[PDB]
Amino acid sequence: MVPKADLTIKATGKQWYWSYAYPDNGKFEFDSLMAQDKQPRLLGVDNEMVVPVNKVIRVQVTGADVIHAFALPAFGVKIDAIPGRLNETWFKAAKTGMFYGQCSELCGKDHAFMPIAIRVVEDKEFASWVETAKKKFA
Ligand SMILES: [Cu+2]
Ligand SMILES: [Cu+2]
Repeated sequence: MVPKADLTIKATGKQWYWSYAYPDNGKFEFDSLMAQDKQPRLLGVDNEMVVPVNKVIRVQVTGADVIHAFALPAFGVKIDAIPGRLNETWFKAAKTGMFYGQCSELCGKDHAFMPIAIRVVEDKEFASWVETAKKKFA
C-alpha cells in the first residue's frame, strides 16, 4: 500500500534519461540528463529531482518508449517504468542530502547512463527551488 502522500512527482523513463513532473507544485516538468562534468561518476545530472525532507513523496513511474525501471537503493525502491502503465511507489527521506539510483531494466545503448539523482532539502529551500523551477521550466 502507498501511504498518504505529502506530494507527488511523476518520473518518466526515456531512452536514456528521466523526466520529472510536479503535479502538486504548478505542473512543471523537466528532463534530468546525465552530466558527469559532475560527481559522482555515472550518477550526476544537470537537473536533479528536488524534494523536501521528512515528507511522504509519492513517485508515479512510467516509461515513454521502452520499459525502464526506477531503482533508488537508499530507500528500498525498485519499480517498473512501463509505457502505457502508471505504477506508484513512495519514499520518505529522513535527512537532507543527495541520493542516487539507476535504471534497473536493460533498455538499450545508454541503459547504464540514465541515473536518478534526488536532492533532499528543507521546506524553505524546496519552496524557493519550486519558484525558480516554475520559471526555468516554463
Ligand atoms: Cu532505462
Ligand atoms: Cu535501462
